[PDB]
Amino acid sequence: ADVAGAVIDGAGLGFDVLKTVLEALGNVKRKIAVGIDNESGKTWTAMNTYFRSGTSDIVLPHKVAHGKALLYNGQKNRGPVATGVVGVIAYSMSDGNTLAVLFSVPYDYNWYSNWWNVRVYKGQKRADQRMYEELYYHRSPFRGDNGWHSRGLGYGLKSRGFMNSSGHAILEIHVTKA
Repeated sequence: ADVAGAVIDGAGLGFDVLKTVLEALGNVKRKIAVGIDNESGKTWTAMNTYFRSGTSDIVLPHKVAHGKALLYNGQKNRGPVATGVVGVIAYSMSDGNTLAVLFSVPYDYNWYSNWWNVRVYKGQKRADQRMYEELYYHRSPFRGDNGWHSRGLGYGLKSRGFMNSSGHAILEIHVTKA
């Protein structure tokens, strides 16, 4: 499938798959399509998504092996309420560690910006408010600046990712052998 909760070939992850993933969400003021290429050489297994704000109806794809990409999405809570969609995704890796990805898509764009983060934690750590705090404040994430950002993760891995500035967000990340 080309759709949300699917695992695909890494080579197949591009803006076009994500664009459609995002439009399938219908018309909502805040939404994000995420995709993550696994080139780490480690096999990833899903733990969870902590939503600080927002929800998703997607089952976080369970098994992403080397060379496969996962597709995900989230939207803001239904109703007039003004909140974005802000979260952290946590996969366990075959090396005994945790890949954690942060995404923040805000409501009030006067005050806030789009942000994303990629970090490797030691051991198996499920995502919680605690981890969101670290990824968003203390770890100096990347602004969705409409630009590509690469940073080393440790553990022989590095991350390459892109995020737009809009409230309909596309986040494309590539984890690769360093």
